Amino acid sequence: QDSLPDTKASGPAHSKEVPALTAVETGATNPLAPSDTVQTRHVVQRRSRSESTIESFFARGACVAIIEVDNEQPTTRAQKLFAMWRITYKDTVQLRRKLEFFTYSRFDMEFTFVVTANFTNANNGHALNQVYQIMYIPPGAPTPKSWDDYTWQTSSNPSIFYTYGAAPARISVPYVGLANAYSHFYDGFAKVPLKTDANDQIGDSLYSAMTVDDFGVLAVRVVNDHNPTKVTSKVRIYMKPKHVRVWCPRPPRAVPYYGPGVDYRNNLDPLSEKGLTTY
Amino acid sequence: QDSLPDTKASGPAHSKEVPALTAVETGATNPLAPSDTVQTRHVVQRRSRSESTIESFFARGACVAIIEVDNEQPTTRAQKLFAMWRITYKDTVQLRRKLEFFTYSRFDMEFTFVVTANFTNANNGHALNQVYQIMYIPPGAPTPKSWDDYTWQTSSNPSIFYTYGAAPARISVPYVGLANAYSHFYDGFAKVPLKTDANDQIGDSLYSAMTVDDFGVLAVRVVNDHNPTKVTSKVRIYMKPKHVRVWCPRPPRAVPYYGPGVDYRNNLDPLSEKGLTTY
Amino acid sequence: QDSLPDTKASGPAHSKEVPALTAVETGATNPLAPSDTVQTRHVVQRRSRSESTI
Amino acid sequence: GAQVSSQKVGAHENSSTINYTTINYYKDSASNAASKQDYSQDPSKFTEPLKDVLIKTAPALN
Amino acid sequence: GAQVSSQKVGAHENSSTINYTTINYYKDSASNAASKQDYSQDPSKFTEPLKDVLIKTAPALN
Amino acid sequence: GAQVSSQKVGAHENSSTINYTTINYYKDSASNAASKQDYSQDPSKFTEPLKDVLIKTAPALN
Amino acid sequence: ACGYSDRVLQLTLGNSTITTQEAANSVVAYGRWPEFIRDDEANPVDQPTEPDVATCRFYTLDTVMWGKESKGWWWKLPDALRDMGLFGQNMYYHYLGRSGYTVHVQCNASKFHQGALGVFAIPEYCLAGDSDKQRYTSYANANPGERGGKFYSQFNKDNAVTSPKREFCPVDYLLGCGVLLGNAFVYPHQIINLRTNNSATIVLPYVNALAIDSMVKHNNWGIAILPLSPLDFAQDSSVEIPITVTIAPMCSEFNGLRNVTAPKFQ
Amino acid sequence: GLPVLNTPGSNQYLTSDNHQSPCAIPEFDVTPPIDIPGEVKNMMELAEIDTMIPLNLESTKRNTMDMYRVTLSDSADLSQPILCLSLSPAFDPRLSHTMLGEVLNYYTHWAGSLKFTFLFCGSMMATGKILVAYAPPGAQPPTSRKEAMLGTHVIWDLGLQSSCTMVVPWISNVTYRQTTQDSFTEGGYISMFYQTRIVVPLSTPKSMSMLGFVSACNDFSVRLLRDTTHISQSA
Amino acid sequence: GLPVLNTPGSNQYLTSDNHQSPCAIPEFDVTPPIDIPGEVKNMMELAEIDTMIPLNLESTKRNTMDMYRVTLSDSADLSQPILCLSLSPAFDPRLSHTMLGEVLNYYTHWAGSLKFTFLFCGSMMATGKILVAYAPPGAQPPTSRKEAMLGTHVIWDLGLQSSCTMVVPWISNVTYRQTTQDSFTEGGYISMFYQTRIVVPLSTPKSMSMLGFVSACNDFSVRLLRDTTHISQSA
Amino acid sequence: GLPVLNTPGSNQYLTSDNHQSPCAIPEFDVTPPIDIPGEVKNMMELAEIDTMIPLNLES
Amino acid sequence: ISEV
Amino acid sequence: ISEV
Amino acid sequence: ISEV
Ligand SMILES: CCOC(=O)c1ccc(OCCCCC2CCN(c3ccc(C)nn3)CC2)cc1
Ligand SMILES: CCOC(=O)c1ccc(OCCCCC2CCN(c3ccc(C)nn3)CC2)cc1
Ligand SMILES: *C(=O)CCCCCCCCCCCCC
Ligand SMILES: *C(=O)CCCCCCCCCCCCC
Ligand SMILES: *C(=O)CCCCCCCCCCCCC
Repeated sequence: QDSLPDTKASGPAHSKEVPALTAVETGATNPLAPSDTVQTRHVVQRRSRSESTIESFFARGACVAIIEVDNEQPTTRAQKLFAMWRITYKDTVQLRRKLEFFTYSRFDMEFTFVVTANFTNANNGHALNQVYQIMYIPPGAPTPKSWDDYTWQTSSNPSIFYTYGAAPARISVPYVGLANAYSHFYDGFAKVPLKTDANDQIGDSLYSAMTVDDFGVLAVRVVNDHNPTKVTSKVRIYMKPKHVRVWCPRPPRAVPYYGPGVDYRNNLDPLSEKGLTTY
Repeated sequence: QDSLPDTKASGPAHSKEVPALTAVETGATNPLAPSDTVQTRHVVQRRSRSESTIESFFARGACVAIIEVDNEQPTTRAQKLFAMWRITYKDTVQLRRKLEFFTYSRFDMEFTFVVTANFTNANNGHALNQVYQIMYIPPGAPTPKSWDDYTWQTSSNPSIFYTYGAAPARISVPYVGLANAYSHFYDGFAKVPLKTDANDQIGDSLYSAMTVDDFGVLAVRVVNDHNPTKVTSKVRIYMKPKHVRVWCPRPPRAVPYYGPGVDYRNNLDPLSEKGLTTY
Repeated sequence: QDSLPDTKASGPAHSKEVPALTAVETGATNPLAPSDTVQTRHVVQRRSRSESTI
Repeated sequence: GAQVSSQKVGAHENSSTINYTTINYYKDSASNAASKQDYSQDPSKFTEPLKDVLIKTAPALN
Repeated sequence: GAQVSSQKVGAHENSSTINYTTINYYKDSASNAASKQDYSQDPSKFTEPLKDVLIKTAPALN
Repeated sequence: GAQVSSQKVGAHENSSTINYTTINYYKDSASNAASKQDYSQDPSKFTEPLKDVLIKTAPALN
Repeated sequence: ACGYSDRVLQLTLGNSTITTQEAANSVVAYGRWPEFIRDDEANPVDQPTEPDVATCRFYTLDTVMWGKESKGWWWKLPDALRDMGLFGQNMYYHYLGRSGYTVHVQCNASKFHQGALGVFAIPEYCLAGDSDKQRYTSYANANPGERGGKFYSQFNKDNAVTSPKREFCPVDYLLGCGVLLGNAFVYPHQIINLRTNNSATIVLPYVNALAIDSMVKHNNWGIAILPLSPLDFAQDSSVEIPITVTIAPMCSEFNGLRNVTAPKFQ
Repeated sequence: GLPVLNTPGSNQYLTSDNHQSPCAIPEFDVTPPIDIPGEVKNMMELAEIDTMIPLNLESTKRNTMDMYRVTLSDSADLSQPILCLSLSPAFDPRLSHTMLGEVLNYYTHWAGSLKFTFLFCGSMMATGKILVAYAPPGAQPPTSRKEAMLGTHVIWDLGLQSSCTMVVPWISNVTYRQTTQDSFTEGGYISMFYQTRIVVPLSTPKSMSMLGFVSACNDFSVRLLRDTTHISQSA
Repeated sequence: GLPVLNTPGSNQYLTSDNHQSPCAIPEFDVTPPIDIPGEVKNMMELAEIDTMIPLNLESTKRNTMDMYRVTLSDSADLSQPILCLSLSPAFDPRLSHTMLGEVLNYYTHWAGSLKFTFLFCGSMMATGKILVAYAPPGAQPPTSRKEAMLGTHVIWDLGLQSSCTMVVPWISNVTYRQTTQDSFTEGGYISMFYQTRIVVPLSTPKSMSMLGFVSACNDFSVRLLRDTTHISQSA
Repeated sequence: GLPVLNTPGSNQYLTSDNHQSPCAIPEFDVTPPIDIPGEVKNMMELAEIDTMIPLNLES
Repeated sequence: ISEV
Repeated sequence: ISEV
Repeated sequence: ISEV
């Protein structure tokens, strides 16, 4: 059982006990039930809060990134033969808002990858099935300059080899934070300006930002040598927090996000017009 | 439990015991802890060395080879209708450097094969799905001269038949060394020049090299008869050492590799410029 | 266990027993071991014929 | 290593307690599914952080 | 032939010891996965190869 | 019907007897895999087919 | 008790005894003393030869001089001992030979001299070569015998393609092998720092991927001596002091006897 | 090879599923938890915390600090309502952005009792009696105190205890109402009237603010998780 | 045919996985192990071995034997630092290529105490007192002995025991620092000063080398395996 | 439907493998063995039989 | 088994 | 089972 | 089983 408390039968009152009166100045919410202010019957309650538990609230795979990668003739100008994405829940808004009801969190993370592709041009022959390499590059590790250079050797970095058309790829990541919990909010700086500094840029930092690389990047490429005809592909990344714990509740975001911090820019008017005495 | 030792609470000292002084000439590293030189508090330690165990350090599939094989009309000039690769961890640098922290090793080996293909030319019709044959030819066994000659009959040699588009192929190999451990380094020769030899080539040998064929070759071919249009394929081989044991630690490679031995050629300048009294 | 027989330690000999001499005419292969003709040490043998079974 | 638990049965077929079985296949707990058997708690640390917590029928301020 | 071991649980779900199950499918041990249950050892053969190993509070050379 | 046997462990992981499990899925034994647990025998029927088998230290012909 | 010390040692093997009044304790490589091949690790089946006192005694090699420009010296084992008395004869008369070693490096000076020798015992000390040609150092060049070889401050590539020298070019800060010298301390070692000690004493076990091997084809241990800190004295800009290496085989055993191996060192 | 047969659903991906998958960083040494203050086990805990209602969403007052302030006055027209509001916790503009309204907007269905608490922010010399009420759905939404009296109500007397709480009891036909607007699952009407009037002495402000708060009772629950309309994102 | 349903992740290949697979050489007679000296069970063992620091990376000294030699002198300017260094074990050029720096460069995160050991390679007639120090991050990096004295430090007296060990205690805000450079996870500053000065007699060299060594204490650990930047490969 | 996940190696064919497969001729009445003389259990038995060496391979 |  |  |  996990059902909510039953309603007690409550009758008329004429007393010095006054549950209906209080003083919110104290910081407290008045703990009242229907039977404190109206006559109630006995109700055997069967409803439960099973679906609003922290795990149940976040137990859903959310889209956090759309990485685009091309497979085509390596010409000689800025191309997309490989791509890189900094791992984050902040390029999207929906999961970001959910996680931000709380100041701190701690959880394991499940990543699922949906890969779609298509022919870019009207026609030059076709393409044999593609295998994709999704490589995780943790901070410090050599990042690729070329779609087939030595870093893709991946001897120590974890890589996924996904075959197009196969069931979407899936892996799990442990809790990997440098702290005891993930900070969804950090009121501070990574550096402090000191009176003895040479230029006053030595100590300059972004407000709220912590480490420069956060958690590293996912480097994505098509392992296939190019067909004559170009194939364009998109890798959609779905993120789900599992085995979740959260601390210190916060008011939800009420105005549109403006970048990785708490900054607002416009549409600062969230509430509609409604007359004071209008239902 | 596998956590590291706790920090002991340590207070002030005025004694004839001097942990801070030593003599490195002995060959020994001074076994000191923070509490031997500064006042410490009690810390219940929960950190562990789980991820830096020998198995965990090598527990990753590393790219050791890219074998290219063509499927096309058998014309009459040097082609790629089949290919051969000498099994080694030395055509690549990343895993080679990791294995070489140690002089000797002993392990089982897991091989995973990623196969990708593409159309070589603008267009002549298309190609039905290809099956690949990866055959192991141990030293002594007949090597193929032709993509479909009798050796591919593979009656005793182990072969893998891989279907394009299927999950990447995977097999395991036992510890197969002629010795009790694999030698990552061999300071010797396979032959000795004797005073009574006819030419002084009879006894000539490569320094550090042991057997001529080491562990044999992987012969790769497309089993399919050629389509009208050419299909080019690449087989990427990922190697993982499992059930690992290692002996006698070594300094890591500091300058670029120059072939299968310890020879260096250039970029012999690994270290940056930094001033003596600069942080 | 399926390992092959150990090598026995065998020392010098001056005897009327002659394992080294035989007569193949009989149809038989001479059942000799290294210790029948040379001095041998004790070897604990771990090798096996697992891969050459039918 | 099989783990067996009772399902909270919503719509009951016309056919009592029903169970489901779970087995972990991986050494790393991060790989595990979510148990979804989550215990709850009192809201008081949020709804009533008062040093002297008072009873609702008494005057809040005295 | 099932083998059952405890997981070292890192991030704990809001729901104690959790287990995982292993079964070997093949006769050749080379085919087996890695147990990753690895015991450690003292560094002394490297950090202290001295014939007379001395105690850190005493003079290294005497 | 599960059948459990010890593996002859070659390269030992840094982590004793390890086992593997077998189950036959088919009624016809021809469908079964190979046990590869094969007993050996004496070569004598080939190396020594003699009616009077003699001992190696004695004269072969007497 | 009585008056004993970390600095004063007597080593006795066979008819030879070494004394030292200024040692810095002594090292047993990897915590393992030399030992004979056990029956359950045995591979050649023939009864071994164990020459004992006739081979397991101290052989002193030719002295080298340490001066302000000395970049370093190296030796290989068993090679440095190939011509040493009955040890050498046993090595060349048998296909197989295993042996451990006690290495005693000697270098005294005065309380007013200065400098520090890094003494390193390296398992499988493969050295780098001369050329564009890889793994091309000749056997005769790879094996200097008692003489040993030297280190260089830099890589001079043997250019003469047409009639190649086929020699090693061991660069000092790269430990002659493509790695950084400062990490050579993960190998069994001692330092002869002249204000502290006259000598170094390292006990080496047989180390190999096999219980026994060919001593003529393969060296087991390399001895590298590099000046970590340069020799200096008073103000005399051209100081020179001797370094003497004395080595003893230990628990030596040989298998596979036949006619003598005569290698060609020309 | 165990004989298997692939059932429908095979190789699909459901956002709502619950399965195991390979760990990309094996044997990783995880940082242990510490006892951080303020842990939450259920979203419903947040909805039980009183948060202040934007009761005044008139043209110049909305999206301003004054949206939270209802003016009470000693010269107010006593016949008129002080405020009128629909019981639509996730949809009504005054309720939808409260912490309650926000949690409910991530769900499709709500059930349970609610409680409204009002705070008198006038001077201590100010006195008054106010009637606050709740009419279950089905009839004419109250325009007079006379009609409002007839439903669930509390007569609040202003005094040392500064605040009053009216509980809106769960009175519904369906077992769960919808979080969106819908006449089939409508919750009724909340209204406020002066029972007597605000009376002040001289040298005292004749006008003042009333602040209002909403929170869920312990019988309240929600179900069918969904995306909120309260956040979105441009191309 | 057992009814099965293919979950997401099916048919993928993860480099980090741990599974069984068919043996390509069945019933192979494996060579048994022998007891080889020098076995390693954990990479952290190698990081606990003292290795010599390239402390001197000046223009003509780097990539030379002299990069390991710091000159101490009886006529040195006593006000100046002998050496200054950042506590960045895997990133700082003097530390990154030591055996410690090398093992840490295959990992993303490090934690634990470190110990620095210095060797006096002067003549026996040479004497001196040296102050070696460690300043945890957050303030001005020390330029004077006066400032350095205030943090963690050891006053080393030269004498028969030739070497001195300063332990850098684990003093961090985060539970694990990064192996790359980052102000958020910075470790602080190591500096050295003369406490008195090197004093020699006549006929004695007035100048000499100091060698330095680094190793990890038994509380040190690393995590999140990664590829090193210390090796690479051309097309 | 038991939730399953296809690992690498799936659908490959290894010449060296050891697996079960359907019997194409079910319930077939197999001829019993008889005790034939000369049975071999290991190839090494054949290598232990003396065979004559072609010692003279001159032109 | 571990039936809860 | 039939564990041999 | 062999539960460790
Ligand atoms: C920047 C703000 O957001 C955060 O604070 C925040 C906090 C925690 C988050 O969790 C992600 C941390 C893990 C980072 C990566 C670790 C490994 N990953 C892998 C690894 C290998 C593969 C093949 N595929 N994915 C993918 C995720 C993500 C973001
Ligand atoms: C040359 C330097 O490197 C080594 O010393 C060294 C040491 C050990 C190594 O392990 C490989 C030894 C096994 C060789 C092969 C044995 C069988 N292999 C097979 C066999 C069959 C199939 C179908 N696919 N692969 C692939 C590997 C590889 C290299
Ligand atoms: C506890 O699990 C003992 C009972 C095991 C029953 C059979 C399990 C079959 C599935 C094996 C899982 C292997 C995962 C690597
Ligand atoms: C020990 O394993 C006895 C319990 C077996 C439980 C059922 C196992 C089902 C998987 C069979 C594996 C067959 C591998 C060839
Ligand atoms: C003996 O086998 C009893 C134990 C059975 C354990 C579960 C087996 C699951 C596999 C069923 C095989 C069905 C083959 C037609």
